[PDB]
Amino acid sequence: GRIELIIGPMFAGKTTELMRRVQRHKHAQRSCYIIKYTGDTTANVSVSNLHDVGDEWRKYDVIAVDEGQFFPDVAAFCSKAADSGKVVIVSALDADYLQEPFEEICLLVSRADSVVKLSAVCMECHNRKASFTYRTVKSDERKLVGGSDMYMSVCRSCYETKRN
Amino acid sequence: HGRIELIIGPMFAGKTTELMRRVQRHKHAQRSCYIIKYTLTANVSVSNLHDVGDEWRKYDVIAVDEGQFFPDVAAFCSKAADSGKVVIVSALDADYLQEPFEEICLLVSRADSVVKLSAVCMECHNRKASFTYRTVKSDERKLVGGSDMYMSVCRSCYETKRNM
Amino acid sequence: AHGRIELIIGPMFAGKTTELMRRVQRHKHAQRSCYIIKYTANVSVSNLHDVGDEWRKYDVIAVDEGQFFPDVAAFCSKAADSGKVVIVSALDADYLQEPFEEICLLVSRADSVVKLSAVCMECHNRKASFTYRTVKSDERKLVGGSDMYMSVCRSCYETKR
Amino acid sequence: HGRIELIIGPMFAGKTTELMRRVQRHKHAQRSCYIIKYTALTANVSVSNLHDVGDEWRKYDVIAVDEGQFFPDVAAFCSKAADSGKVVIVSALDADYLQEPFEEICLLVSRADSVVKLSAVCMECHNRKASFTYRTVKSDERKLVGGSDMYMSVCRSCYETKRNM
Ligand SMILES: CC1CN([C@H]2C[C@H](O)[C@@H](COP(=O)(O)O)O2)C(=O)NC1=O
Ligand SMILES: CC1CN([C@H]2C[C@H](O)[C@@H](COP(=O)(O)O)O2)C(=O)NC1=O
Ligand SMILES: CC1CN([C@H]2C[C@H](O)[C@@H](COP(=O)(O)O)O2)C(=O)NC1=O
Ligand SMILES: CC1CN([C@H]2C[C@H](O)[C@@H](COP(=O)(O)O)O2)C(=O)NC1=O
Ligand SMILES: [Zn+2]
Ligand SMILES: [Zn+2]
Ligand SMILES: [Zn+2]
Ligand SMILES: [Zn+2]
Repeated sequence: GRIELIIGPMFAGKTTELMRRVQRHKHAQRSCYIIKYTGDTTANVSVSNLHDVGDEWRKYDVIAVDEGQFFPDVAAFCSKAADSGKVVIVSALDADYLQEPFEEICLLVSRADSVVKLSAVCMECHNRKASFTYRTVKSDERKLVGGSDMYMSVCRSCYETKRN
Repeated sequence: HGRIELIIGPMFAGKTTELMRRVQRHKHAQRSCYIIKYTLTANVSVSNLHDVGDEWRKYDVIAVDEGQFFPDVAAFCSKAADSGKVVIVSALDADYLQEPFEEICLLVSRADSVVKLSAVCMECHNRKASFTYRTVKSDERKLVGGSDMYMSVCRSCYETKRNM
Repeated sequence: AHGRIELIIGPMFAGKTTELMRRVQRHKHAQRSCYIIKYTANVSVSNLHDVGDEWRKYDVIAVDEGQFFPDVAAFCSKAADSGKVVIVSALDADYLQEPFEEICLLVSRADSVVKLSAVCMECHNRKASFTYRTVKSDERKLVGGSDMYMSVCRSCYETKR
Repeated sequence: HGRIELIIGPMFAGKTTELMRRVQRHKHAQRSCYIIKYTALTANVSVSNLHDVGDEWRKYDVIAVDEGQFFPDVAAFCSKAADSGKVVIVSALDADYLQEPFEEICLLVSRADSVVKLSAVCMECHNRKASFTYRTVKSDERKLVGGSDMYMSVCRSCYETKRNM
């Protein structure tokens, strides 16, 4: 596509997939510009929103955005870039720890040529595919950067049990 | 082992065909399927999913066609999947203005599986199409019809056909 | 991911033919011409040589039940080299879990390969990637449906052996 | 609940990346993974054929085989492992530089629960998906280990044009 979107819960390998795709384009001598979030820990810039990238991205064939849920203007950015002929690849969570959608990523679903939702493996039961991220630490902050020390991926029934 | 599977994409992408392909697979394994449309294999047409009542509980698989028309689809699918049903939904992710059907987006975040199909561009005939363009003048977001009122188009065709 | 040769495989009752048709319908809707070949536009033949050159007038060529045609790889390659979108639905494996060599060859020549699954008709609980023959017969080709075959998961296939 | 998953496609399609993506998923769920290359615990081994791995693989939940086309006995190995309840994941070329199949990988297709054929991007025209590997050095050895110094991935028409010479 022109906008390709990779979603799924944490630990599903979304970033790995993003990089797999970028690497394919790099082997064909296509120029890739990789955008990461400031906060999150193959890169080009780290920013807190996509406005701050300015116009540098126009010099490249492929634009990759990692952790798309953190950028509040991601839909507009991707559309602008794709209209300028760029292949835009975005990796992002579709859902927060409360199973509520990141509205901006949803909007991207509707504008995307390609949408792939990856799965993880349930870290609780170890037996099923996992489509949900459960927060293991008490915090009401929606944006809380961290890894397996603060989150685990779970299947539907594990998510319910743990919520109780 | 309930689950939610979601099939999205623009019109003429064969979403309904895919829904039926999946249902047929379960039917061959003697699993009971209940098919809901917007007005054992059981069939019913309703205007909202509340109106289906509890009949669906007697079945292994629940299929919902044209999910964008049901305003309570997310809740329904979650209830059914929590009761152990395999729930399969076919739906438009985007309206004719490229805006998301908010309820289907919510379903993306709750789904075990998400597949976004493409159509073929009906304007240029040369590219994959991820968008639906309305060919008749009307501002009603809900307007039931086929190729007499809509065509599927690629990204650039959608832009050019919008400007004229 | 589509292409010039697209291949759809999997066991019986996986909906391969349905998927083939889904893809054909997409093209038809974009006013592309489609020629549909079945085993003994539309035509039924016993091998693809017998179709002659009629296929050249069409944008898309669809072959259903590809495992039955002994020359399918060559046909698909000729057609795809002539600019056709070639879509083939076929069993990858026979009832003894042995490959249909001509397909497995196509795999290597295909732009796109999708292996569909069925639902296990024995345990009713798991995805099925194998076809088990339920009637006694040693003919590798034996045309029929759920009266002669069922699709099964790996462990059911073993146990039923 | 053993299974065989097969990842195929031409060179530079990210097959090995995908293999590792899948392994990493299992690792995060504390499943043990044993990774076999050609010559929660993750074990690694390099061998020239799969007989040489012996029985160590039985201690693990997931078995991953990279570069499957190099192992002449891969089908039998995967089937044995999957029958013992292992999740077996294989990354391999389906086709050689002459577009001929690796027969053993084809056999695996027929035994696999899952088959995914990845594509690369055409390194010649830069404009299309690539499903074929073209060898850029003169050699008749079917096995010739190397990277972009000896191979490029190409689309169908580029493969044809390049072959004409
Ligand atoms: C589930 C999460 C995750 N996160 C964070 C944790 C990680 O830093 C990041 C997920 O990275 P990933 O897309 O899995 O490579 O987002 C939230 O801020 N809110 C949530 O509700
Ligand atoms: C693009 C559309 C389509 N529709 C309607 C027309 C069709 O009856 C139906 C699409 O059927 P489908 O989901 O493609 O099997 O949705 C809308 O109401 N609003 C839109 O914006
Ligand atoms: C499993 C089979 C099935 N068949 C036949 C039975 C059906 O006529 C056909 C099924 O193809 P389909 O799955 O519909 O595309 O193939 C064989 O000839 N040999 C086998 O080993
Ligand atoms: C196309 C090839 C490639 N090769 C080699 C080059 C690499 O070492 C390896 C492929 O790596 P890959 O499966 O992409 O991780 O196989 C052959 O020996 N013969 C062929 O015909
Ligand atoms: Zn679980
Ligand atoms: Zn177009
Ligand atoms: Zn079974
Ligand atoms: Zn090319």
